[PDB]
Amino acid sequence: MDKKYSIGLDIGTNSVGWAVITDEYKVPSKKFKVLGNTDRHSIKKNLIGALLFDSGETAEATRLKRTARRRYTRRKNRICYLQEIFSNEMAKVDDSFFHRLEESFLVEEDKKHERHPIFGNIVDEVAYHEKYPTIYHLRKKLVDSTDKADLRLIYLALAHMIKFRGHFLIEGDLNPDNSDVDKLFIQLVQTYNQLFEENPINASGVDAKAILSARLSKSRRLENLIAQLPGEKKNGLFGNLIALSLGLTPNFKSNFDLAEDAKLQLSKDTYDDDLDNLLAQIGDQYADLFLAAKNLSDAILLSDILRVNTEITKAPLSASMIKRYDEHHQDLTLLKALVRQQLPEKYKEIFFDQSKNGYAGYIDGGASQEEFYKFIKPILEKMDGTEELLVKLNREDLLRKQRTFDNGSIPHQIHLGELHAILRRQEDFYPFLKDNREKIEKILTFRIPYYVGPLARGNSRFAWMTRKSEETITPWNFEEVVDKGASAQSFIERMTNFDKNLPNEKVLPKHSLLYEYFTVYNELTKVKYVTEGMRKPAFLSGEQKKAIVDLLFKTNRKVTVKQLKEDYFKKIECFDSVEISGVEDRFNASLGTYHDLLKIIKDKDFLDNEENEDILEDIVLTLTLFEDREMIEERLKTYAHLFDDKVMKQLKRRRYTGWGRLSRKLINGIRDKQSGKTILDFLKSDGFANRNFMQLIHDDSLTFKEDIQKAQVSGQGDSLHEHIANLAGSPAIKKGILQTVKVVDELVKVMGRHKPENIVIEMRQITKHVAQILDSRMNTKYDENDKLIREVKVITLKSKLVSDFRKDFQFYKVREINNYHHAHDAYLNAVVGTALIKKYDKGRDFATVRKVLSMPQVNIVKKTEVQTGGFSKESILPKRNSDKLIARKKDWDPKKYGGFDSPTVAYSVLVVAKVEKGKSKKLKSVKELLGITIMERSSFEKNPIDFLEAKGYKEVKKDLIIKLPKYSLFELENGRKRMLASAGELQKGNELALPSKYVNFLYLASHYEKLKGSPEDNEQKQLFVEQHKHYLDEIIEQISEFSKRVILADANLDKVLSAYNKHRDKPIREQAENIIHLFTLTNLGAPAAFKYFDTTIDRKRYTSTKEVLDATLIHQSITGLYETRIDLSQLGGD
DNA sequence: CTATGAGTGGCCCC
DNA sequence: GGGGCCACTCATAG
RNA sequence: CUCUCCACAGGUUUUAGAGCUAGAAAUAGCAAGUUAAAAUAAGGCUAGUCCGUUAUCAACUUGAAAAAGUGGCACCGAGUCGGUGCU
Repeated sequence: MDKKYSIGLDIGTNSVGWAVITDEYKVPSKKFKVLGNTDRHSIKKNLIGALLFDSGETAEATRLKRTARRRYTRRKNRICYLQEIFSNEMAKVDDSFFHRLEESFLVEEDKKHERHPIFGNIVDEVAYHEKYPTIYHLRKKLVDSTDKADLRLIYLALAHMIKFRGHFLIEGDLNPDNSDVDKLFIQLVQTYNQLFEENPINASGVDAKAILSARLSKSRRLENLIAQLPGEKKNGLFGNLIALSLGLTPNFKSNFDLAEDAKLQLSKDTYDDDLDNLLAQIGDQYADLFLAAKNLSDAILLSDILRVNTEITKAPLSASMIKRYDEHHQDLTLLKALVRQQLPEKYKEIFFDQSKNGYAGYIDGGASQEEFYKFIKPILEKMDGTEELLVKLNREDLLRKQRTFDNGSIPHQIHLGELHAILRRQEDFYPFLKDNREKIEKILTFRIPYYVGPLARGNSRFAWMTRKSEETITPWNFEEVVDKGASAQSFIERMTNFDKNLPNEKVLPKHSLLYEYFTVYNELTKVKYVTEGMRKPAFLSGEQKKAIVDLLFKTNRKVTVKQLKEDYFKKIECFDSVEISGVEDRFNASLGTYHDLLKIIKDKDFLDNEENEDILEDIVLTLTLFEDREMIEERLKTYAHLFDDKVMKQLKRRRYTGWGRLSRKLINGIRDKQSGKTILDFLKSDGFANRNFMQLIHDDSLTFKEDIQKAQVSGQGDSLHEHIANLAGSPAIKKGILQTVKVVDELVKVMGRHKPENIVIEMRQITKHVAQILDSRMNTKYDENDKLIREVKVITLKSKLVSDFRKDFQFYKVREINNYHHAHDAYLNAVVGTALIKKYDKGRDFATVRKVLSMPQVNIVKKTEVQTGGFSKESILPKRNSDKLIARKKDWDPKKYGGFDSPTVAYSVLVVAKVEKGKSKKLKSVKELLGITIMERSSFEKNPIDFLEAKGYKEVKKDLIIKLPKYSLFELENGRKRMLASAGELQKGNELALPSKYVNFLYLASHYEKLKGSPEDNEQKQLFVEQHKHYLDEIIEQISEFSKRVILADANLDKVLSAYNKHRDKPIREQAENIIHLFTLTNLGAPAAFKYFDTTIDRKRYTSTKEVLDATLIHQSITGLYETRIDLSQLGGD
């Protein structure tokens, strides 16, 4: 008989539960054949289990690393270009100079030339370092001196500028006009006034440059600037913005009434993510305010760095850094004198001990500036004459280096100016500098446009550039080889996000005019008004909505309910008293783009004319797509006949960011067949119905739902490769879905290839997508009428049903005991789903469920994965006399140069061969696990025998090489199991099966004061907990027995037992909350540390893999029902 | 008598 | 989080 | 929610920046310290101002791979599954 059955599933991010049940909710048990060379021919297993795997990773880290690699390659290429230019003239001076520069890294033994790179003789090196203690002294010398200079020094300065050319955020020629502190402060005030028109700040008469750039501490400058603004507080939003500009860490919680703390700091690398999180909670209308704050911060940092402005010169940065060097020298001398005079004992700890956070650790060690200031602050306060030193420490200017993290704000125009000054002064003596000045300036300033991408000949999957010819792309002929227009067109066709509602179309910009109209009309659709004499609230009519928009939304950036009441209902419709529902204080929608374009173009008729909609949409799209001003001008050049020069100039400067959620074809592209109206047309006026956006797409009376269903293409989703990205979700859930489909395939295989009646899936639109994926792969029958035959029905259930089922019928869930709960959730999902389907014998069902939940044999499978990723840790360690350091190059011996350490093992291979041991070089047969690291994987797979022979293994048996990826399972005596974490470490592999009564007791005792139910039920549960306190002893006894049997952690187990007796009088709730922590000792996976009351139990690591070389290797399928057991003790025998 | 492997504790991770 | 590595002490064993 | 591009500032590593005096040496005292070069996943051939950390992967047979194929059923029970019966 064909047993009708269903497959229940519980898809997660790290686990994929699965279970097979019959019509009676019983999980069948079948006897499975076991292959391999062991005596166990057959094993009986229950058809229930769970699959565990590592979480999926997103491509963010790989993308960052790839971008970094490209940056490094292109910087190397710039230096190569400069050396190519200088190559001809350098040979006449010192031909080996470029070789000596390249070989500076090597030790004296590996150097082919003289060890001094610049001049090659020690006298000239000493003279150079005495005359130019830093590179900035040389830079100032070249900028200022008219005398003929040495060509090597010119190359050094030019290469130092080109290699560290600074940021590109400031756009266009010039710089001092954009760098005004006053200008950006005025812009910030204007932005704040625009966002907070009700509370304008009068910034007139405020000398922002004098206050913000003065030599005071950050808090003092903040307070001084606030004091000049009447009515303002240092705790206000503007005060917090100024503090953020000055480099402090203000809290925005009070200014936005947020639940959690909102602290931002521009110096932190995570500023972008925190700002995105803050904007997602406060709204994206404040992005311009934070951009203005960042710009003001950059201006402040530049004014702090380029202190020297009075003296007439053309290299301000060089003079500023020389000034910092002089200040550091003076303060160091003063500090040495004072410390020697007053604290002779601490002189060594400050100036000699590199392990401390003193000056010695600040310079020769790894101490940063913050740690150095922390270490030096208390010492100065204990000494006399340190007033000025304390002031500088409060200013963060004491003993300050030149190459610090502050230099991230210096524009590339300053470096370009210094480069131009050098090239102008020194070209009189060296003709090739004069002939190549433009080339060097281009090499410094040329930046590959972000819309051209990698410059590949097709052999890169990331490239979209189109080539006019086949010449090599250099900074000087980029424009002649690359077609910038075609590249931009390809970049638009590739980048733009596809709409989710209509997959083929492209979403509109978030600031698009049509999008703003759509939002305004959607919000106005559900507005109700109540006037005197009206029995029920009424919706706004189409003419009413149009009048409201024209009178308020086209005149005010933000419109509130009170404004509507006093401006439209009263002034226009003569309603003295009106009540409005659906909007509390203000409308979220706003015609911000409309107001900006009215400010720029200054033609309201042009904006309100529907004939001009396409032009405005294209202008907004062009502004949102691109950032380079050349493209912005080029694309807008088609509209030059419609606007004057000033309007076009103002349009060129306006920029937009972000994309919306809906496409133009969805809103105003598709039309209802019966009426011809779009979604926007119905939003403007729908008569008495007044349907909103969601209603329009779901109303069966309109063709919108049919068109959405037709345009959207039901695809394979996951389980078809290169088509998974078509689905929408995190990569981890995609991995879970793929594993789920594989599990379903193997389960159908096991049960005699009869497809299940039902497939209950549990994890919303992603669940539905999974549903049609499994439906498509399940049903393969087409009738003559083309209707699908529903042999398999996929049902999706909410987790709340299962939660109520657990809490109501005492099938309590405790996560910490073991990983059995995944399979149990899957089984309960299946039971509930089948019950509801049968709707559309309580005692027997309850007994069956309780019996199934108490089964100790559950097929937990840990998915074996061949590790990939970084070769080793990214820290470069100092040289050591150790053989575990990895060379960074082929010819860089780690004993001399240091290098990477801690490589990651891809997989281990069992090696049966003979190795020479001892000084006698005697051949001895050995059998061990050898770890094949990720770096060596390709070489191993290319020729395993040669790779093993290179490691000293001789007489290698090729047939006995066994591939053992991570989490390979070995079975040892008394059922003890260990999973291979790496070639030199193991993991726990056994699962504790507590009886259900202990699980219920622990669940009730842990939530003793947190039960959610009727008071009588809570009293009953408390009484039950108090009655069965002796279960604590039984739980401890079972933990001890299981540990002694399979864990073998005698020391830690004794510690736990001793601590248990110590706190036996503790409250029962605390005892349960602490015992639940004890199961970290027995949980599957890597050992972990845990706290039992006040006692911390350190983790027990299994650092020996010799014990598994004589155990039973188990190859488990994805479900674990099919397995092949290999007894390694029979391999390698004599 | 000294060279070799075996476990335990602690530090470390752009 | 969890695997790698080093220093110290212990067992081994020619 | 996901994917992609262009740049910046650091940081680490080795070398260069002549250490002096008293002392046979161990060592003690003193002087100095702020910068630069090179590398930043080993490398690869398709030789590009390209690619190299995402995704996928139990065992056996066919293959280069994609990919395909390989493992009887019913009942009574449960400490990681056991027993009984038919084929």
